[PDB]
Amino acid sequence: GLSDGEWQQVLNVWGKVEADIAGHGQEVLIRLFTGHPETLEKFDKFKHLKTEAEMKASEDLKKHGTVVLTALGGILKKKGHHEAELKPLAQSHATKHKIPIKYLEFISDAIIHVLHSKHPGDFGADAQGAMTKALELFRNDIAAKYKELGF
Ligand SMILES: O=N[O-]
Repeated sequence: GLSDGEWQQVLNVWGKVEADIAGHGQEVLIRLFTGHPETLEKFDKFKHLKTEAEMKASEDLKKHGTVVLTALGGILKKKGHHEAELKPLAQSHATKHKIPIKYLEFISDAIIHVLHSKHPGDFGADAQGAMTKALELFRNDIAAKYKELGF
């Protein structure tokens, strides 16, 4: 889906995330939950987080942030050749977690937002184009498996 140039940008940007995977993960999930509270309802382990202060204080939210972004980082490093890596996540998110694809669009928007917020002026126009394309590629492939499943 992406040029070599663009994957190079993606993985350069991802270097920022890897310097603090838990901090980026936490902010991504906070941005997701605060912006779209219905998403929090999908996590019976975060459902108790009534306030953003409680979210910020939750070490388990940070932990999940690390899981989510580690899984994404793994995927991104495959530069689109990610069928094996994406399959179980499509299946778990459609069949077990019941996550509509729209919420994957929300978390993609949250990643772009967090990158800007944590790295203002350091996440260039090209970098945003490339990262956006990578996230859409990820979403588009998840969506194909959701359609296979009828979800
Ligand atoms: O936070 N997505 O598992």
